[PDB]
Amino acid sequence: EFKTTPVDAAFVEKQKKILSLFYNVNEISYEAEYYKVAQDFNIEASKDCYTNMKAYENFMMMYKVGFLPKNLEFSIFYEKMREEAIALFKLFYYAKDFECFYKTACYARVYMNQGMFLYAYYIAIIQRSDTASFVLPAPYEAYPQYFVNMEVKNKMDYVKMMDGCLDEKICYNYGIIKENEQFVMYANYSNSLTYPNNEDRIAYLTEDVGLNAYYYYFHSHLPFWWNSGKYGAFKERRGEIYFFFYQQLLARYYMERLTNGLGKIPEFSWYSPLRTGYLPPFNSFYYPFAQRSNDYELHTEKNYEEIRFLDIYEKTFFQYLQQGHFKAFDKKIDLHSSKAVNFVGNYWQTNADLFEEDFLQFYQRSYEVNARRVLGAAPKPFNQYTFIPSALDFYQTSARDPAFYQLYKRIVQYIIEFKQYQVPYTQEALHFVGLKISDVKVDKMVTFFDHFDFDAFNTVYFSKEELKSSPHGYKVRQPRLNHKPFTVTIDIKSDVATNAVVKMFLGPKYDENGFPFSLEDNWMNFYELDWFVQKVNPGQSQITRSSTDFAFFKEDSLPMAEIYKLLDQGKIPTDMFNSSDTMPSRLMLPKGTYDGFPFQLFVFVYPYEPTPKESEPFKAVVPDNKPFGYPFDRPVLPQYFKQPNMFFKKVLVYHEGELFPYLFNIPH
Amino acid sequence: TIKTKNVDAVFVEKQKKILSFFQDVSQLNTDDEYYKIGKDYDIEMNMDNYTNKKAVEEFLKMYRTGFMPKNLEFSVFYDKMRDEAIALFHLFYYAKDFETFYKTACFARVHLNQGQFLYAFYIAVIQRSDCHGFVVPAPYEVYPKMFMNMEVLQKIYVTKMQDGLINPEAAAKYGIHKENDYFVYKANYSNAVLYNNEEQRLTYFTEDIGMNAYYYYFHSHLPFWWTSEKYGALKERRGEVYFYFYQQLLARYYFERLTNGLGKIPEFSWYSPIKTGYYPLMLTKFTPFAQRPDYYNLHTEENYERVRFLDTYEKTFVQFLQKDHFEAFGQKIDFHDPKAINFVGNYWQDNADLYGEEVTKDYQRSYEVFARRVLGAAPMPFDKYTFMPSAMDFYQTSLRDPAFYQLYNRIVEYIVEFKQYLKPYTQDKLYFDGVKITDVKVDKLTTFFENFEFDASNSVYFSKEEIKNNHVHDVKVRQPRLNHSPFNVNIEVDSNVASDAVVKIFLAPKYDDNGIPLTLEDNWMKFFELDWFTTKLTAGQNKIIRNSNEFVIFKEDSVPMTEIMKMLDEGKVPFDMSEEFCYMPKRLMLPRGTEGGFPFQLFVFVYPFDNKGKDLAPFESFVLDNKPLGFPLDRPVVDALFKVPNMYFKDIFIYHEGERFPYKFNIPS
Ligand SMILES: *[C@@H]1O[C@H](CO)[C@@H](O[C@@H]2O[C@H](CO)[C@@H](O[C@@H]3O[C@H](CO[C@H]4O[C@H](CO)[C@@H](O)[C@H](O)[C@@H]4O)[C@@H](O)[C@H](O[C@@H]4O[C@H](CO)[C@@H](O)[C@H](O[C@@H]5O[C@H](CO)[C@@H](O)[C@H](O)[C@@H]5O)[C@@H]4O)[C@@H]3O)[C@H](O)[C@H]2NC(C)=O)[C@H](O)[C@H]1NC(C)=O
Ligand SMILES: *[C@@H]1O[C@H](CO)[C@@H](O[C@@H]2O[C@H](CO)[C@@H](O[C@@H]3O[C@H](CO)[C@@H](O)[C@H](O[C@H]4O[C@H](CO)[C@@H](O)[C@H](O)[C@@H]4O[C@@H]4O[C@H](CO)[C@@H](O)[C@H](O)[C@@H]4O)[C@@H]3O)[C@H](O)[C@H]2NC(C)=O)[C@H](O)[C@H]1NC(C)=O
Repeated sequence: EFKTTPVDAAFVEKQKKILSLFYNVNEISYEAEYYKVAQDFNIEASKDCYTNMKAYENFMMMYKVGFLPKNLEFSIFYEKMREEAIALFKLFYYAKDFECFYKTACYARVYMNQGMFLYAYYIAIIQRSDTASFVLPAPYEAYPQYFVNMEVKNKMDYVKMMDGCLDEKICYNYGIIKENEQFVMYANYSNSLTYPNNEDRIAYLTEDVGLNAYYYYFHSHLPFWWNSGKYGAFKERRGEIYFFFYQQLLARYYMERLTNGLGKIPEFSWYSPLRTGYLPPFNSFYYPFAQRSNDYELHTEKNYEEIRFLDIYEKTFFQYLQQGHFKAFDKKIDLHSSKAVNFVGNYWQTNADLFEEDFLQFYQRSYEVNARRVLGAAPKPFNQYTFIPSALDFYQTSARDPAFYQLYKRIVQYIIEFKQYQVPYTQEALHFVGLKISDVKVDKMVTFFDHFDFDAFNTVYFSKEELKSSPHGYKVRQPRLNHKPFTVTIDIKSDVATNAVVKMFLGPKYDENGFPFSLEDNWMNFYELDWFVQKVNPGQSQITRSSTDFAFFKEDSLPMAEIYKLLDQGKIPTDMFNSSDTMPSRLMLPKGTYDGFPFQLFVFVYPYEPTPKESEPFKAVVPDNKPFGYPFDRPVLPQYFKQPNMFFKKVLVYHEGELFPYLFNIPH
Repeated sequence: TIKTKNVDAVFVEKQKKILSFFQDVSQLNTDDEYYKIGKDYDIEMNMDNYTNKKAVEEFLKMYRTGFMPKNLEFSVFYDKMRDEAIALFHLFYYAKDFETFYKTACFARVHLNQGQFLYAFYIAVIQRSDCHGFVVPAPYEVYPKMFMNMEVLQKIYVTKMQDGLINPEAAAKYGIHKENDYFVYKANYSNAVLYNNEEQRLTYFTEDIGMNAYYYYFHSHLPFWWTSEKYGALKERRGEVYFYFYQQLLARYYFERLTNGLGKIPEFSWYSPIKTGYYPLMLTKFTPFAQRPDYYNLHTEENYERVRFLDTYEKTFVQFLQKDHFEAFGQKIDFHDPKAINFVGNYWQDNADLYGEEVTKDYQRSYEVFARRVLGAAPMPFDKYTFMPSAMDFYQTSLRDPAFYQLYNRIVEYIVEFKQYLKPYTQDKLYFDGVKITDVKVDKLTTFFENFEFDASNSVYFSKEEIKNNHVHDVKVRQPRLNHSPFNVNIEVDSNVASDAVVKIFLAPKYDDNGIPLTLEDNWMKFFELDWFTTKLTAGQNKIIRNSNEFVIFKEDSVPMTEIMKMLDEGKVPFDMSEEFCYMPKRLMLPRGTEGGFPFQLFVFVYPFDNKGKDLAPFESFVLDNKPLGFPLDRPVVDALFKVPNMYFKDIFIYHEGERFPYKFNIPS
C-alpha cells in the first residue's frame, strides 16, 4: 500500500528507543525504561558526553537556576523560553554518540516542560547526522491538543472519566464508537462560531492536520534561530528557500480560495482595523486561546510600540530598494546579484544567517515574531513563563488563522517588489535548442473527501496502573480532502539524445472575474508539482508520469501503532523517512466542482547540467543549480514564454461524492 | 413566435398616434401633424374639454410661472419637478376623451421638457381607462441613454458624425456592423471593463435592460405620489403590494448572488461608511452621473441633516414595534391584525394613501427619496432644475446600484420585524381535506446566454433632411442576455373528493453558504413565486402538467416599435405588451446556473379555490384570492406546524450551457 524500506536490526533498537519518548508525553511512567535511565543519569558528572564544553556548561548555568516548569505552554516566540529550548537543543546535538543523546533525552523527558522537550527533541532528531534517517511520529500524534478541536477533546475526556461508554447507542449518536476495543470519535471541521465569516468555506484546508503538520516540519528542518552551516553550499541560498516556501503555500491557498468562490488574499495596515476574525477552539492549562473579533483595531494602546517597530522594519526595506546599492550587517550588496536574494529572505525572517552568527541572540528582534503578537490579539504575558496562547504562537496551529496568510502574503509582496530589480530571462536562456513538446494529455483529476484516523491518546490522562502498559486507543476520525491518482503524458520530439529536466506547475486559468490571467500577473500563483531527470531519445518519444511519483508530495503518515508493527517486519515507511517535510499527497489538488474547475498545467523541459552530490535540509532542494521555482522565480516577459519546449494545458479539476465534509459525520 | 391579438382600424389609428410620441423624442419634426396641433393649441380656450376645472387652472398658473426648460434632466425625486410632472399628469388624465388627450400631448411634446413629457405621457397611457389595451414600447427603446454605457453611446455618436464607417473592417474590430440599413453595435456589461468589487460578478443581472425596464413599469403602474383610489380593492392592500414587490425582487436577486458565490445582502449604518462603491458608466447630455467610492462615509457634513431625518423615520417605526397598538396618521393601528400590513408598507413608501390624499405634498418628506439622495453620493443640487444625477434618481437605473438592494433589503427587514406579530398559520388553515401530492417531476432547468437587439435610435440626433424622409430608426444595440430553455412540471395528486383547487409554484435556495439546508423558520422570505393557477380535481389520481412558458407571473420580450408598425398594418398587437406590460421577463426567470448544476428547491402548494369572495382585477390580474400575496409564505412559519400532505418540496438543480461569460459573445473573429 505505502512505500516501504527494508531496515536492519540495529536500526530497529534505536528507532524503538526514539519512538518510546513519545508515549503519554503528558505524564511520567515510573517503571518505563526512560525513567530509570533518567534517575541514573548524573548530568553533573558527564561533561565527557559532549562534543562542546561551552554548550554543556551553558546548560548547567541555566539548569541550576531552573527552567520553564512542567505543564505550561511552550512557544519558541518568547525569549526566555527560546533560550532554554536552544540550550537543550545544543546538548542534544553535541551529544557524542546515540547513547549519550538517548540518556539526555530521557533526562529532559522527565525533568522538563514537555512542549519544550518535544520541540528540541524533534529538531535534534532531524539535525543530528546519526539520526538523519530515523522516523518521527506525526506532530498530530505528538501534540494532539493542537490539532483536535475542543468539542472532540471534551468528548474524549468524558469517556476517560466514565471509563468507557454508558451505552453504545447514546455514544453512537454523539459520534463515539468502539472499534477493536479502541474509541473512535468523529470530528467535524469548525462552524461559523470559530470562523465568523467566509473564511469558514475553507476550514477543511486550513484546519487540515496534514497542512498544519507540514508547516511544523518545515520549521523543524531549519529553524530561524539556527545558522545553516550544517548544510554548506546551501547557506548561500537560504533566503531563497524562504521566499519559495511561502510563495508556494500562498499559491496553494489562493487556489483553494478560488474553487470556493473567495477571491484575493486581503491586504491590511497596522493603523487600521483588520477585517477577518478568528476564534480558536483551543485552550492551555490556564487560558483559552486568544480570540480576534471581526474588525479588530490593530492600532490600540497595547500595540503602539510593536507597530512602530513593524512599520519601520518594512520601510527600511523600501529604503534599500530606493537606494539600489544597499548594505546591512557588514557588506555592501548589489540588487542585481543573488547574494541579494539571499539577503532578502534572511531579512524578512531575521534568521541567524542575517547576522552571520550561529544562534540567534537574545536582543535581536524579529519582524515575524512581532507581527504574530500583534495579529494574535492576546493580552500581554503575565510573566516570562506565562503567556496567553493564540494560533500564531505555534507552528502546529498557525495555518488555521486567516491572518497568517495575510501576514505572509504581505511579506511575499514586498519580496516581489525586489524581484522587479532582477533581470528577466531572455529567449536564449529558456530555449532548449533542438527539442519541442508536441502535446500534453492528463487523466481525470478528481478530488473527494474520505475518512482519516489518528491516535489522540497523548491528550488523555491515564492511571498509574494503565501507564505500565503504554495505553493508546483514542482515535479521532476526520473527513479529509483527497484525490485519485492521475498520469501526465508528455510528447517530445528532439534532434539529439540528451538528459533533460522536466518540471510541472499548477496555476489558475481565470481570475475571480472570469478573465484569463497573463503570465506577467500570474507567475507567482503557480506551484510546483514535480521535478525529474529524463533521458530523451532522438526523434519522437513519450514520457508518462504518475501523481504518486511527484517529487514534492508525500503519503500520509502512519500512526505509531503501525510503525511498531512494520518495525517488527524490519520495514519502515519510505515517505516518513525520506521526506517528512513535504506536502501531503491528498492536498495536492484544490477541491474541484462536479462541474470541473478550470486550472492550467505548465510543463517545462530544459537541459540537465550535471550538478554533484549534497545532503540539504528540504526535498525542495533539487540536484540543480537553477533558482527554486525556475523559470517562475522572477517577473516574466510573456513573449519569451512561447518556447517550443514549454506547454500550457487547460485541465479541469472535478469533485466526487459529497461536497461538504460534515455529510460524513452524520449518525444515522 | 410572438403572442398576437387582433384589432380594428380605429385602434390602429389611436395606437399609431400614441406611438408617434416615442419617435425621435428629443427633436421636433416641424412638418409632422403633431407639430401643427402642438404649436397653436390653446389650453385656456379648451377648459370645457377637461373633467377638472381646477386642474386646468392649477396647470395654467404653473405654466405661466414657467416649467422646467428643455434638455435638462428630469427626475421625479425633486420637489419642483415632481409638481410640474403631476400638474401635467392631471391635464392628461382629465382630458374629456381621446381627441382632447391627443391634442394635449402634442402641445406638451412641443413645449415641455422631454423627460418630463415622457414620464407623464407614459403614466397617462397606463392610467387613462380609455387607453387600457393600448401598447407602449419598451422603456429601453424610449430612454436608450439610460440602458447603456458610455462606450456604446460614443461609438454610436462617432458613427453618426461620420455619417457611416470610414473603414468597415476597423469598425468590425469595435463591434460595429452594418446589416441592411441598420448599424448594429455589440455591447458588453460594465464588468468587461470595470471590476472594482465583487458585485461586478452580477452585472448581467443588474445591468439587464429587461430588469431595469421592469422597475420603471412597476413605478408607472402606481406612482408613490398618487392615491390608488382608481383601483378600488387594491387600496386596502397597497402596502402589501409594496412589500411583496420588493420581497420578490430581493429573493430573485439574492439567488443571483448564491450562484455567483456572494451570499447575503450586506447591512449598513447611516453612521458608518458603506463598503461597496458604484462607478456609473452612463452619460447625461449635460453631465456625468455621481460616483460613490468604496468606503463612502454616509455621515459627512452635507448629510448631517438628511441622516437625522432617516434615523427618526426609522426610530419612529421601532417605536411602533415596541408599542404594538397605537394611533398614527389619524388611524388606530394594531400589529396583531395582519391587515396592518397596509399601513406598514404605506409608511415606508410615504405614499399618498398614508395620508389618505390624492397627491403627496412637498412637506411630506419621503424616507426613500432621502435614502436615495444620501446613498447617491451626489453633491447638493445647484438649483431647483439642476442636479447631479445618480443611478438612483431614476427608476430606469436604480437596479444598477448595489446600494439599491441594500436600501430595500433594509426596509423589507423592518417589515419582517413587524411580521413577527402575526400568528403563524396552523395545520387547519393549510390542510386540504383528502388531497395529497405524491410526486413532482421537473424537466432539466438550463440557462444560457443569447444575443438580443434593441432600437437605440432615440440616443442620436438627426438632420433636418433625415427627419423629413423619416430615416430615423437605424441604430440597434446587440447585447447578450440571460435566458433559459422551456421546462415542464408534473404534479401528481391524489384526492378522494373532486373539487376546484389553486396550484402554486415557488422557487427557493436549498443551502446557505455553509451548505446547511434552509430551515423554513429562517428562510421563508427567500422564496420566489414562479406560478399561480387553478384546476379541477377528480376522485382518484391526477397528473397536472404546466409549462414554464404558461407561467402567469412572467412575460415575453417586448418587440421593437418598428415591428409594432409592421404588425399594426395587419391589424395586430403583441399580447404581452398590452396586458402583461409590468411582469418580469421570462428569460430572467431562473438565476444563471452552474455547469455542474446549482442546488435549488421547488415548492408546490395546492389548496381549495373555494369561491372568489374577493379577487384582484384592478391593477394586477394577480390574487384572484382572499389570500395574502405570497400565501402561504407571507408570514413566519413553523416547520413542525407547516408541512401537510398537500405540500411538496422537491430538490432541483439549475444548469448552464454554452459560454459562462457574456463578454465571450462580443469578441470579434
Ligand atoms: C495561586 O497563585 C499563586 C501566585 O501566583 C501561586 O504561587 C506561586 O507558586 C509557585 C509554585 O507553584 C511559586 O514558585 C515556587 O517558589 C519557590 C520559592 O520562590 C522564591 O525563592 C527562590 C529561591 O529561593 C527565588 O529565586 C524566587 O524568585 C522566589 O522569590 C521555589 O523554590 C519553587 O521551586 C522551583 O520551581 C521550579 C520547578 O518548576 C524549578 O525551577 C526550581 O528548581 C528545582 O527545585 C529542586 C528543589 O525542589 C532542585 O533540587 C532542582 O535542582 C530543581 O531544578 C524549584 O523547584 C517555585 O518557583 C511562586 O513563587 C508562587 N508565587 C508567589 C507570588 O508567591 C499559587 O501556587 C497558586 N495556587 C494555585 C492553587 O494555583
Ligand atoms: C467585450 O469584452 C471583451 C473582453 O474585454 C472584449 O474581448 C477582447 O477583444 C479583443 C479584440 O478587440 C481581443 O484582442 C485581440 O486578441 C487577438 C487574439 O490574440 C489578437 O489577434 C488581436 O491583436 C490585434 O490587434 C492589436 C491591437 O489592437 C495589435 O497589436 C495586433 O497586431 C493584432 O493585429 C493583428 O495581428 C498582426 C500583427 O502581426 C497584424 O499584422 C494583423 O493585420 C492583425 O490585425 C487583439 O489583441 C481580446 O483578446 C479580447 N479579450 C479577451 C479576454 O478575449 C470584446 O472586444 C468586447 N466587445 C465589445 C463589442 O466591446
